[PDB]
Amino acid sequence: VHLTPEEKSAVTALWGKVNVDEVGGEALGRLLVVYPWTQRFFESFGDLSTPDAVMGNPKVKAHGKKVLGAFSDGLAHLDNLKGTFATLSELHCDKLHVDPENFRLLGNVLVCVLAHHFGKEFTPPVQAAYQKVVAGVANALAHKYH
Amino acid sequence: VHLTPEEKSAVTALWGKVNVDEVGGEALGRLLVVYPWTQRFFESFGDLSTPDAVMGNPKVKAHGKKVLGAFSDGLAHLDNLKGTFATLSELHCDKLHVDPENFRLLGNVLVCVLAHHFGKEFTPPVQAAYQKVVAGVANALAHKYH
Amino acid sequence: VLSPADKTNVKAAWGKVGAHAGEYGAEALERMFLSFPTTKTYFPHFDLSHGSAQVKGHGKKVADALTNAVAHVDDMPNALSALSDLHAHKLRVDPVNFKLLSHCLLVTLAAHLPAEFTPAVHASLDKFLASVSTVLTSKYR
Amino acid sequence: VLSPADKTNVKAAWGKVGAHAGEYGAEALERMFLSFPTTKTYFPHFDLSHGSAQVKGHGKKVADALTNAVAHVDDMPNALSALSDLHAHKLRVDPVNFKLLSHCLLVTLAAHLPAEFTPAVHASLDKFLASVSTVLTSKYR
Ligand code: HEM
Ligand code: HEM
Ligand code: HEM
Ligand code: HEM
Repeated sequence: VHLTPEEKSAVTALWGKVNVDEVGGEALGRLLVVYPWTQRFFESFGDLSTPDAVMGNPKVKAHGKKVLGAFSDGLAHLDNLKGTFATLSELHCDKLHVDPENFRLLGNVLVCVLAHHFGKEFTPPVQAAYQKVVAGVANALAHKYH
Repeated sequence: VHLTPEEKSAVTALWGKVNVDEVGGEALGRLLVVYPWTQRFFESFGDLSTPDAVMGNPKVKAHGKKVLGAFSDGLAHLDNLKGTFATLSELHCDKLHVDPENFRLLGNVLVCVLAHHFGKEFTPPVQAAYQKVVAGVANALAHKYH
Repeated sequence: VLSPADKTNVKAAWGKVGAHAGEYGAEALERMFLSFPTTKTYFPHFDLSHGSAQVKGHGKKVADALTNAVAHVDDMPNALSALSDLHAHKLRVDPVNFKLLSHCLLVTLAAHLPAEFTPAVHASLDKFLASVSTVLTSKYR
Repeated sequence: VLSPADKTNVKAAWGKVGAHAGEYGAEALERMFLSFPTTKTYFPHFDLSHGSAQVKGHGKKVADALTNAVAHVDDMPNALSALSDLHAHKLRVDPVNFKLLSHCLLVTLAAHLPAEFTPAVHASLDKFLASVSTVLTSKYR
């Protein structure tokens, strides 16, 4: 959607070294802890009282694995990003009724998590790149509405 | 963009009884008073210290007359709304560098002004209609970016 | 923050409401459900027609609350702390909605009190409703 | 609001920074200008290259400020009221920007203190930086 050669590759560069069974769950988890009102959407998952309860929830990390799947996916289809999420758009839009601002939120915490594991490999030029991806991914899901 | 028959006409219905040399200036004025940070963009207009200074500024109300012109305009081209503002988009986007959230703001205060003069003629069904227009008008200007 | 003038203007205009407060309350509610449909999700069991007494009745419930908050202005985190738990911890309402109810609450006051709705007043009620929202979402920040 | 634990966690982690505070400050600044380019409009005269001493230097200016606010936590509207006038009334900065600097400030603290950045801490620094922003935009509400 704008990624220039290096960015294009740089983004994909890290993504390979990404422990798929960790990051997904950790991102979905922190979101529920830092922004409490998003818990309203996941009653069925059970106990989300203490931050540990959240982080130690099988369903939470099991579902989180599905969210990164969506990024890995759209990350491979930057051209038609505004159409890869067409269904998840309709879903989160008129099925679950989630305010779009919330998409922005999850986008940023993912950044926090990536920067968490890749310590010093996560440079400003990298963050800047990933910020664009994250932005398109969110912009896509809200497309159903507008 | 969604206006159903009655809405379509209802919107245009009021718009005719709209004193063009008042509303434009009154809406551009209130915006500067209620949301102070928007003054940063209009240094050249002069004194905008007191709410009276704002409301009593020839340039303010003279420019405000141009803003309603843009609405009257796009109000007549609901089909291709996302193309009528193409230039104003490029302008406010990479020329003036205005954050889009700010388009939403001016949209709402216009509503307050219309409801102010049409007192009881401004019914909920009407407000609901105008809210959609305003939304598209804003969504259009930000299109340049995304 | 609410400087002195602010809380001063607020009183006068909200004073000018009086018995209408209940009516204006329901009007506000109605305007919201209609303009921003997404908000109806929080009131499933409700009858949302035009006359609806639930709305007419819940319209007064909210009105009274604002009145009380206008009263105990110099201390809202105490006067409203009962509603905070409800709206924040029990119901878990998306913060953004509070923004939409404030807008419609202003749209109504400027259709019935065009004599009072001046840039100076308009600016004060916004700051006021702004605070009241923060207070209600208190356990999110 | 900042419950007790909050202000407690904040201290520990911000304590774990120390001499790095200045460094982290500049890093945050750089990360912002790069990711959200629109923000560069407020620093025209500036040299924004990688080494830039203005940035390196302004990076400490901001760091110290946060430190001070960490200190006088139980009273920020007083300790920061000088900056409020500057950022709000003199410079008139768009509120949204403050959101962008907070995000980058967190991205940095989790790349240098992965041992400290836990969900519980992460959650506290957000509430904190949140307040500090409100304080700085004070004369807008
Ligand atoms: C870019 C961000 C997001 C992505 C990529 C994403 C992706 C997904 C995916 C793939 C599913 C599962 C769909 C399926 O298996 O058919 C899902 C379901 C769902 N998402 Fe997320 N989501 C996003 C943001 C959010 C946000 C912010 C919320 C709201 C707090 C949310 C709430 C939900 C809910 C409630 C479901 C249903 C879960 C269930 O009962 O299985 N999502 N999401
Ligand atoms: C839907 C909302 C808006 C519409 C329809 C609109 C329309 C216009 C129009 C028609 C012009 C004059 C262009 C010309 O004469 O060639 C203009 C200029 C401008 N607008 Fe607005 N505008 C909108 C929102 C805003 C907002 C929210 C800001 C930012 C606070 C803004 C800042 C400006 C500035 C600084 C100029 C340059 C004025 C000058 O020096 O002549 N506008 N706008
Ligand atoms: C101006 C801000 C608000 C005030 C002053 C306010 C006030 C009230 C009051 C007085 C009640 C309590 C009735 C009782 O004691 O049972 C109430 C209930 C409730 N409010 Fe609000 N409210 C506000 C904003 C909102 C918003 C933005 C929403 C979401 C769209 C909302 C959703 C509800 C719901 C669903 C209930 C429970 C209704 C029931 O089942 O009885 N409120 N509110
Ligand atoms: C974490 C929140 C922030 C804090 C703690 C903060 C702190 C500071 C400090 C300490 C100074 C004062 C230096 C002096 O005394 O001359 C300053 C100046 C300034 N800040 Fe910030 N700031 C914050 C957010 C922002 C944001 C979001 C922007 C806008 C992108 C911004 C733009 C500026 C500008 C342009 C100056 C003037 C620089 C000059 O010409 O000397 N600040 N800030």
